[PDB]
Amino acid sequence: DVLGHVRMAHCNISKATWNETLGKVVKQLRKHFGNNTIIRFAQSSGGD
Amino acid sequence: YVLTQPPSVSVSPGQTARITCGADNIGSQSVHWYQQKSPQAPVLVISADTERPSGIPERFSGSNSGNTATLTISGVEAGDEADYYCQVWDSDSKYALFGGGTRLTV
Amino acid sequence: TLQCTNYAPKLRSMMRGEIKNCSFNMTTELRDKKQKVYSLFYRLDVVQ
Amino acid sequence: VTLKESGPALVKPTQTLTLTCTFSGFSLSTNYMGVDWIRQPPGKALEWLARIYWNDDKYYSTSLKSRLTISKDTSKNQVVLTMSNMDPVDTATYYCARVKLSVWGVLQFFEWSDYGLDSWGQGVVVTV
Amino acid sequence: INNKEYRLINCNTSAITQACPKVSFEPIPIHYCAPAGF
Ligand SMILES: *[C@@H]1O[C@H](CO)[C@@H](O[C@@H]2O[C@H](CO)[C@@H](O[C@@H]3O[C@H](CO)[C@@H](O)[C@H](O[C@H]4O[C@H](CO)[C@@H](O)[C@H](O)[C@@H]4O)[C@@H]3O)[C@H](O)[C@H]2NC(C)=O)[C@H](O)[C@H]1NC(C)=O
Ligand SMILES: *[C@@H]1O[C@H](CO)[C@@H](O)[C@H](O)[C@H]1NC(C)=O
Ligand SMILES: *[C@@H]1O[C@H](CO)[C@@H](O)[C@H](O)[C@H]1NC(C)=O
Ligand SMILES: *[C@@H]1O[C@H](CO)[C@@H](O)[C@H](O)[C@H]1NC(C)=O
Ligand SMILES: *[C@@H]1O[C@H](CO)[C@@H](O)[C@H](O)[C@H]1NC(C)=O
Ligand SMILES: *[C@@H]1O[C@H](CO)[C@@H](O)[C@H](O)[C@H]1NC(C)=O
Ligand SMILES: *[C@@H]1O[C@H](CO)[C@@H](O)[C@H](O)[C@H]1NC(C)=O
Repeated sequence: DVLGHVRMAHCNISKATWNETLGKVVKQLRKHFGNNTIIRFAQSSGGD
Repeated sequence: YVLTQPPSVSVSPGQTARITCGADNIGSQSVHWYQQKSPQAPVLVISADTERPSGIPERFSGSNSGNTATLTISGVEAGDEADYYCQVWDSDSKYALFGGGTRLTV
Repeated sequence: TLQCTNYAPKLRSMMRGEIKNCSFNMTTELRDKKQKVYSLFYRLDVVQ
Repeated sequence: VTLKESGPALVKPTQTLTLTCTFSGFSLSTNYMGVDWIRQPPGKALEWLARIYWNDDKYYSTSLKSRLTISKDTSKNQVVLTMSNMDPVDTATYYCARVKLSVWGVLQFFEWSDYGLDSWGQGVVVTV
Repeated sequence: INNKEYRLINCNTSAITQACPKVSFEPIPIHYCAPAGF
């Protein structure tokens, strides 16, 4: 039995911390791809 | 999906009245019940089949299963008779569907 | 083979139909007996 | 939780009806409560018209999709219902009411239940 | 369990393995010997 309400499992990640971390990753990627390129992050493709 | 209510329930003073609200698979949706006396907005009497809002007498109770939702009102007095309505919010179609009303008679 | 229905028909939350209430015979300590077991499974574990 | 309707008492055929409902004790886009409109023609059962949620979602009855429009203004603490092509058959008492939602989980996951209309306004009577 | 119905006592604990009839249980003296360095 499930007591109480049925709820969805989930993770909470702070937006500001993630945004700063990702920006740092972008800067380091630019060091390998160029200062005039565009770096885009996207969802994983379909699969299992 | 149509909510079908009886046109009336006639009871003796103090006898329990059973006001039904049928629809296909009504037991899969929450049914709200409202009580209208004077030509004024109704008061909510049953919330999500089993919850009695604060301020409502213990005479009001109900259940919902299968093809029938039921409002059970025990201890009916002259002060209870009213036109009772069932309402359901259908998330599948994203709208509220209302029944035709049932008039209680003492 | 399991016979399954949705655990909460009423629920309209994102977790709708993810948990199913399944019935099956399974086994007992003695070879000659069977029982009826009701349990909940997640949609991801159960295939129609 | 008080709601108060206002609008014209006399409507000419083909005239657009405008109804404004003022809220007191709650506000939209702050709390998670919504507001809707219901009409009751004289001697008839209640007919649901349309609903607006706290998150700017808007829903209409399938019978009035071509005639009914609703809007919200949270600086005024007002909701406006309009109906085109008013007909004599549209004579009714019009009510606004608060749609109270019981929230137990994450709003992003629609973890709430429709509690019903616990607080109603007094309404206005519109004759076409 | 409750001509009466019964079960074997091991059915409530674990599966039981039958000893091979060819295997004798008579004790045989075992001598213990130290490894080199001991
Ligand atoms: C990640 O962050 C989100 C916020 O973005 C956060 O969601 C919050 O979850 C809690 C529960 O874990 C929610 O708390 C509710 O808040 C309302 C406020 O009105 C209370 O009334 C609720 O409890 C009462 O009502 C229930 C009705 O059934 C009763 O059962 C209960 O006993 C109380 O009477 C409850 O406290 C909160 O509203 C959300 N917030 C949002 C914005 O959705 C989430 O939990 C975070 N997760 C993690 C892992 O950090
Ligand atoms: C599964 O459905 C049966 C139907 O009779 C019910 O008795 C049982 O309690 C349900 N399972 C759970 C975990 O509630
Ligand atoms: C995770 O939990 C800690 C408390 O243990 C809290 O301080 C922190 O803010 C939480 N993180 C998020 C993203 O909510
Ligand atoms: C936060 O994200 C926005 C894009 O939504 C971006 O423009 C901004 O620079 C980011 N901030 C940092 C500190 O990386
Ligand atoms: C980007 O510019 C910096 C100077 O600000 C330079 O040191 C760096 O090498 C440049 N990166 C690339 C990939 O050209
Ligand atoms: C369990 O076995 C009985 C055997 O008579 C069968 O009738 C029943 O349907 C089985 N249960 C399920 C869930 O298949
Ligand atoms: C079955 O096993 C338990 C221990 O797991 C024991 O306590 C119990 O007495 C056993 N049943 C009988 C009938 O002895």
